[PDB]
Amino acid sequence: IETVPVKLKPMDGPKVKQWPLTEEKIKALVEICTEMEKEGKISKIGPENPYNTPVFAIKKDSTKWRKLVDFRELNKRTQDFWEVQLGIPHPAGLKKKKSVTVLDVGDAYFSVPLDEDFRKYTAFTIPSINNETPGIRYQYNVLPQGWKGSPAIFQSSMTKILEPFKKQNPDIVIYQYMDDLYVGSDLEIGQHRTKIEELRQHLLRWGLTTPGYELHPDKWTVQPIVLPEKDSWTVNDIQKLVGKLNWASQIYPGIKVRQLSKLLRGTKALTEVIPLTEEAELELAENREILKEPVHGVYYDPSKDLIAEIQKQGQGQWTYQIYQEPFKNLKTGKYANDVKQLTEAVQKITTESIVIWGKTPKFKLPIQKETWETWWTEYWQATWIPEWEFVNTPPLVKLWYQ
Amino acid sequence: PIETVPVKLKPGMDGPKVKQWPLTEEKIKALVEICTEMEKEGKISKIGPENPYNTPVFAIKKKDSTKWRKLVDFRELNKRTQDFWEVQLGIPHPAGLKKKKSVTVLDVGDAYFSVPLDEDFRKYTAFTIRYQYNVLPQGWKGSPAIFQSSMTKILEPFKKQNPDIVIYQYMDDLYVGSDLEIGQHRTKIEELRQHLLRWGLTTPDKKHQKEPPFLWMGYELHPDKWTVQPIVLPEKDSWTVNDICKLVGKLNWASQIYPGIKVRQLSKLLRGTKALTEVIPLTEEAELELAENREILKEPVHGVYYDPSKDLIAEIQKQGQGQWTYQIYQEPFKNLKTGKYARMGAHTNDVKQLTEAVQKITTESIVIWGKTPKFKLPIQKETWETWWTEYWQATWIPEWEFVNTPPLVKLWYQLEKEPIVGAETFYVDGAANRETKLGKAGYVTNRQKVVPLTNTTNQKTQLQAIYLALQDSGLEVNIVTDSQYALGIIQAQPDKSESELVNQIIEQLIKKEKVYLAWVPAHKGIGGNEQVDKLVSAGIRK
RNA sequence: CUAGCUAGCAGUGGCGCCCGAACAGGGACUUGA
Repeated sequence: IETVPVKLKPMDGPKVKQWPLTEEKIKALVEICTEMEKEGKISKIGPENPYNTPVFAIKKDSTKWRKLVDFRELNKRTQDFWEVQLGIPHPAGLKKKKSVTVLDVGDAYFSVPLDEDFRKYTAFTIPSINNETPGIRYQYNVLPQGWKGSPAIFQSSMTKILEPFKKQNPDIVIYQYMDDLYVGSDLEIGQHRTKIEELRQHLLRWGLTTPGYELHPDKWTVQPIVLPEKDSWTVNDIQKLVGKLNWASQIYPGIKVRQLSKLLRGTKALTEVIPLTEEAELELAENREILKEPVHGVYYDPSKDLIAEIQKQGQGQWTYQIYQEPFKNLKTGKYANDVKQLTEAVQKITTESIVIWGKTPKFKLPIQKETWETWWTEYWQATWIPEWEFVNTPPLVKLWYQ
Repeated sequence: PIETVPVKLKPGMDGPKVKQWPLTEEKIKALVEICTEMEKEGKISKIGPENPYNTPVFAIKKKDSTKWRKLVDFRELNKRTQDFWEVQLGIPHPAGLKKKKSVTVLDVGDAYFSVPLDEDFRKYTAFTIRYQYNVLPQGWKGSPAIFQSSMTKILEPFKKQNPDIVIYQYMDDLYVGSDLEIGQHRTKIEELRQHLLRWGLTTPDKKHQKEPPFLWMGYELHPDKWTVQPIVLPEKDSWTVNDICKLVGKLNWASQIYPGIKVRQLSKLLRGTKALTEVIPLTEEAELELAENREILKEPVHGVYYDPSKDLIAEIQKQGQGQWTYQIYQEPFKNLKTGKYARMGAHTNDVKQLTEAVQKITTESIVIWGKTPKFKLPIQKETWETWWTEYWQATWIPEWEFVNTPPLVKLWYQLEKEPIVGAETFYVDGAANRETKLGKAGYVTNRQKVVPLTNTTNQKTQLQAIYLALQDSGLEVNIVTDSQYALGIIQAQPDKSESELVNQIIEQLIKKEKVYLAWVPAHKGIGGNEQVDKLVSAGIRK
């Protein structure tokens, strides 16, 4: 081991608090931390360090209770190191594949030592129900999970160990964003699973236990904003469509209501039907054909930040939008208890964004802060944690879809 | 022989060079003797001519007037000292306590001084008059943290010896109990006393263990029950901000456990009060509120402990005026505790406040007990499901059921997601000026109206316009507007807010059985849109 | 070093008041309807 010296930006380490937990989780935390300390991965500490980092418990495919840390603040503060010193590339063929697979090798990170001057910035504590006991603090004497610097430094030995199989499977591509891994596979699903098992054995060769699961990017496309095609058109429908078109004009400059506005020159009732003239129908068909086409005049920038907006329609139907600048959408789609579906939806959207751009965007959820902070751990199943916030939404962007 | 904690100073700093204040000539001997007494015990080192530093000194005669004792202030060093982690940021609660048959408690005097200090850091104890505290001083920033950490690591082996027992520690007292007879309890207490004397602590055998209920933050910790300290109230007419603070703090300490406790009026009575001797005339509302609080307090009540085996229950009995309550019990009438949640966004509804209160109670139960019970809410399912399904957000709650305990909760009106036949179209709009504020607005039929205003904004102009329009319209109507503000506000389906304008809006809306609405742009020539724009812009646009 | 040569510390829980940091809208510079 040659621990690379970690040095935070010449900004102090975080001291965030810890939201309440449950005994059902505290028991699991204690029984896992016992072994973690027995195996020289951690050690008990006192108040000598002022720092502190959130901690929690989780529970697919098993009933175990793993854990991880919220290094969001830590990563946002120590970006430079892993962002510039030892960067990572981002291929593009993975999305053109048939199927993919995601792994998790946190155990591999749990088999390496770590510097001592940086452990103080890894203060992680567990709570005590009813404040009966002071915080049982600990320290990470090894590579932690969720810290994207650990993979940035381990990639060397990781690739050195991966050497054997990749030469035999050149068509396959690999990405190491975080504790999780990815694979490029443009072959049969059966062959995909056979090679996945082969790689699992290649990992077990060094004692790496790793028993949704897979995914397919080919089916992913943009959500075509489509208008209704009826034989009788009332006023209210035309008003809704005109509002939608005016709000969307910021995307497609080729949107006009000249032939339509004329029909509105007459302030009549709502249920009365009006025929769509050929000129009006011509302009409507032109706008429709323009919408289905993709975006023209946009791009992707890895230096700037990303946004991950979300909305809701009803009956468990949700939407999602991604963009760097306002109204510069890079992708859309569809996806259809109320918090479980939201959690899996954000997971799916972030996975899509990562396999496309290799970066985690910022989110905007339409809910209060305490409710999410409390109930997001229930159905969570991943090991990566992005940023987030909370916003109020008007009934205008909702018109992006039905 | 306990092990200390390595401690350093802030980046590139040292001890502050100061001159100790001049003092009297009668406490000096009375405090020099105290210093020599602390020295002889083997707790301080006197090395003056070496340390080039200094610290302040004080002579105090605090409560229990016996003599002028010593005090020191670290206000000049607490900031220079390197930062530390604040461990205890909360406190326990009587509601979250369990059933311990054999209860007890253990305190230690001068325990702060019963812990050594890192000799590299003991140099920063230049107590001139010089004396260098060989142990932890008083008024220190983190000393309680090291204290609790030492206590925890010392009891760790004791916990391993008898993990079945539970301990409730604190600053200096060790609240402990079990579910056995006396003999075994005293045997374990002597074992703990020996385990502690192994490191030099103190414990008598004549303290208060059954003489309780204890005196802890103003509580009554009975053996098989508990409650807050018996409280009283003044019986005069004048009310000064000092007496205010007093009674407010008292009734607040009482409200966290007692039901039917209202302070909103007395709280409102303080907004704007800044002087120190304001004899406020108690408004009739505050007078009757105090009378009712007294009546509720004229009879005592004893809280109940917690049982891990048996589950708990949550229930609410709303009182109105947008204020809420909540009761927690494991059995009928066995109320553990209660509280209050009445915080108001400018606009809000009933189910919103209900959701906020129930999620706050859930967080409280988690931080106290670590779970949530089956809630008992006075509202039927269809209302809540329709609400959270047709709302523009997501709101989830655990299992619960219905309660037939009037008053209840409901939506006093509804909106339609599709136009209706037979209704009348209403192209309405309203604007004003940033200088005159005499905006004109009204409505138009498929008959038009215009009404000037005073000191209003485009938002308020359109609001008052739709108000006056509804004042004359019939039952069914399909209206349209441009201001997303009012539309989005009405979509929340609120029944109470701050501005009385929206209150009259909803009042008039209630009577109207059916209604439809939507949004359209402005300055586009949509039916009556441009017409109303031109009609209202008269004399204010150019 | 706080108050008018004289008296002057901190923590805990609450009652509060002022400022700083975040959120949604309003008034001035630059682009489109």
